Amino acid sequence: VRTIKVFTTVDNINLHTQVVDMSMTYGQQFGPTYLDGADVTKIKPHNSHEGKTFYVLPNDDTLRVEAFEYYHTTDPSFLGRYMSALNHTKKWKYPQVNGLTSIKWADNNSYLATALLTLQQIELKFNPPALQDAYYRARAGEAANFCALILAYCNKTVGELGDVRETMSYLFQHANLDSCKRVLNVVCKTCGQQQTTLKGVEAVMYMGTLSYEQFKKGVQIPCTCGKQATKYLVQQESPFVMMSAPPAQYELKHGTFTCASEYTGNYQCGHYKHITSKETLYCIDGALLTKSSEYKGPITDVFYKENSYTTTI
Ligand SMILES: [Cl-]
Ligand SMILES: [Zn+2]
Repeated sequence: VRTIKVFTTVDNINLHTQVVDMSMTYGQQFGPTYLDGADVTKIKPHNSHEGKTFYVLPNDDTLRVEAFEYYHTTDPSFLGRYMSALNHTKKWKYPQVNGLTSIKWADNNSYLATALLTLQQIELKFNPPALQDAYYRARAGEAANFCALILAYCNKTVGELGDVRETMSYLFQHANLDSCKRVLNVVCKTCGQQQTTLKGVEAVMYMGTLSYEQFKKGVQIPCTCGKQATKYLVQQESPFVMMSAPPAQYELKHGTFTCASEYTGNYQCGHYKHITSKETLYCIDGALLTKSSEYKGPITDVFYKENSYTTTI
């Protein structure tokens, strides 16, 4: 009977001393077992494993609490999905493009590249320590844990088509957006005026128009009575807003916005590019960089900087 000492963990901070029998698999001893994303469930302990840290599933009460405190989930499959993703994302390249961490194209990750690029241009603090820790490493160029977490939080596998608006929506649920406030006003000529106050995630996202200006002036929407009503922004308190719409030809003017997502293709299949406004317009497509004075393209998402807005109307 040969034994080695290893450490189990769910958070890669708190370690649990285990003595493993080298005659049985990790699976027979701990259940599903991963070594930096690699599934070692059906492998037997090698000598070179002595003193290494394995991720295991939260199989007792201490690990359930460690896992919850670090990731803010009790989804039974979360760590499996994280590990499975990490195994791929640690193989991706993360070049610095114009001082932002991007991702070299692989495994249909264009929506993640534009998400990662967007997150480095907006004021956002994550609540789950997993996201805080991984984001800090992502800003510095080691984005593999962050990208695998986005996949695990969003319940996406590597290779699956993602939507940038849906992805941002999940990440925003795990961000401190409690100070964010939006007041809308809906004028129908029959039904009269109706104010609505939105907080948190619903205060920074809108689907229907790409234009922050048009949202301030009013957009037409159908009222329950059947008339077109005008919905306009009365008050905005957020460090950013995100305007989203189905992809349409739209002209981005330098200095009028922070960054945007371009989508070419259809519902089922397509590609994202990222446009950022700096000294001029840069298009980032994974590792690729071009610039222009003006940009026209099928835009789906535009991010604007904000502090406080109050309507004059
Ligand atoms: Cl742990
Ligand atoms: Zn009405």
